[PDB]
Formats: sequence, C-alpha cells, structure tokens
Amino acid sequence: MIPGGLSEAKPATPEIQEIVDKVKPQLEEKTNETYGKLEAVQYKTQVVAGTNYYIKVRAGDNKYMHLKVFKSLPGQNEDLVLTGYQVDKNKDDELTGF
Amino acid sequence: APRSVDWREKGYVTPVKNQGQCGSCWAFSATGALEGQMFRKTGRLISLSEQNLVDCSGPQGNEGCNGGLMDYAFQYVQDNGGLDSEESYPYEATEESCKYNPKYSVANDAGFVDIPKQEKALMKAVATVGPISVAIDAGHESFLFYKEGIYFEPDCSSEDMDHGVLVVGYGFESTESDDNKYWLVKNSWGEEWGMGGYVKMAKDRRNHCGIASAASYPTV
Repeated sequence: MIPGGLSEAKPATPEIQEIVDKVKPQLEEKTNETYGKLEAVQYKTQVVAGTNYYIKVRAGDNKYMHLKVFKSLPGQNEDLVLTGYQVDKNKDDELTGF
Repeated sequence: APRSVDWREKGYVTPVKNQGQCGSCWAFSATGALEGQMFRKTGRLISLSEQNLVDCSGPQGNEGCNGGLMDYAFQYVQDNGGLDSEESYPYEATEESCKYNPKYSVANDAGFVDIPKQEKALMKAVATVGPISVAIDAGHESFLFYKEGIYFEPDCSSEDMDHGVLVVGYGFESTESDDNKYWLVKNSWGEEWGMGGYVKMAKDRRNHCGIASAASYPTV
C-alpha cells in the first residue's frame, strides 16, 4: 500500500451493495441505459479527500462493470457520487484505479 | 526548541490545499515538505505544483491519482532539476500529460533523507529540520469525522499507511485521560475538514497510525 493507493480486493458486503443501489440513478443518467439489478461482487477502497470505492458489479446479460463511487467528506453530508465507471469488463478483470 | 513546535508561526507553511477526488496526497505532502525546505534556504514561501508531480513523476514510481510516495517525488525534483510553482502549473485533480516548464521552476532538491522509524527521531527532525513528510493510516471512519482534540484510533495500523500528510509541529494539551501529546499535522482535504484542515495526531503512543514509519524530508 502506498499513500493514495487502492486497497486489496474484498468480496462485496451488504454495505457495498447499498452504495451501488444508491448510485444506480446516477449510472442510468450517465449511460442513458437502465440496468435493472446491479449486483456488487468485489470492491477496493482508496483514501482521497474522502473515499473512493471501486466496485465490480454484475449486470444483465452477464455483463460486468467497474464503478467508481466517491463518498464525500462529512462537511458534504457523505454524499455518494458516481464519478466514473468502466463498461464491458470480464468477471475476473482486476479492479484498478481510473 | 521544545516543548512545542509550530512551523506555521515562522512562515514555513502555505495555506491548506485540497487534493479532491484524486489519490495525490503524496504530492501534497511532498510539496509541503519542499515548501518548508525552500523557505529555510531562501527566506521565501512559494506554493509549489502538486500537478507537476502528478503529471511528471511516474518515472520515479508514482502513480498519479492512484497513489505515490513522497520520496519518489523528491527523487523527481532532483532528477528533473526543478519543480514548477503552483501558479504556473495548476491543480486539476486528474492525471494529465507532463507539461513541466523549467522557466517556472522555483524549487529544487538534491535528494532526500529518511528518518529512523522512531517517534523520538521524528521529533528531532521536526524540531531541527522543519515540516516533515509522513505517511499515516487514515482509513478509518474516525479520521473522516475528526474535528477536535487529539486523534486516537485504537484500530490504527503502524505499518500499513494509506495517506501522506505533513507534520508541522508538535505540542501538548491537558486531557481527561492524560494522553496529552500530539503531532500537529497538515492534511490536504481543504480548510473545512478537521481543525482548519489540520489534525492533532496522538504522539508518543507507540507510533500511532504509523506516523513515524515512513517519514522523510527533501535535501535542498
């Protein structure tokens, strides 16, 4: 681990799934597609001025995506913001920063 | 110097900055240390460019918004022969192409010194050298919510550090539990977080959060 580096990968927890459910409206808006249930599978975290979560999610038709979700600092009410994502990922693709 | 040290009082430290959503703490910690060393050697305080580091120090081992080390940044300033001022190379919070311009270099270093892994050695360096770059375990909820007093997190790690910050001093305050000593630490999360953007981290409590595990400063 280096300062600002990503943590090791861990299986998704209910708290990570909740973060995915909370930002789904932002994902649909940016991709202009609807996703139905996005299932969190694995995740990494990264300390920034706040926290970024890199989350591998499984979508429909067995497609995967990597979501980047920024949890704001307390001063900004810990607002969750979907700040990036990578589409067409494979189940076993590594979660790397982006 | 003792029993308290606060380099802010002597003009060695720039106002608190904000790394935003980019994992560039390491670059803010490095410019903070370089700003203090250049002040010592020139009597002038100039805010330096984190973006220059984020964009150009990959060859030295840094990973832009995905992390890096303050020593690598010091190595880059030595190898490149300079670092641009903040005004000339502004912060964008995303990794961009290297656009270093030697015309606007306002700092430089010859390398760096790694402090022994002891809080006693760290105290000696802060007192005698100036602000020091350090890595800490900042990955807990208690750190996000820090606002006052001396930070102590029982679950803090002394070996796995995920954030780079800057020790500007140390001091004490009377406390209910008699854990009174702290390191004065400048963070890069903006002035609203914490105590004006700073955090008093527990000092002399067995290298709390690893503050003394990866401490260093540039040689100017």
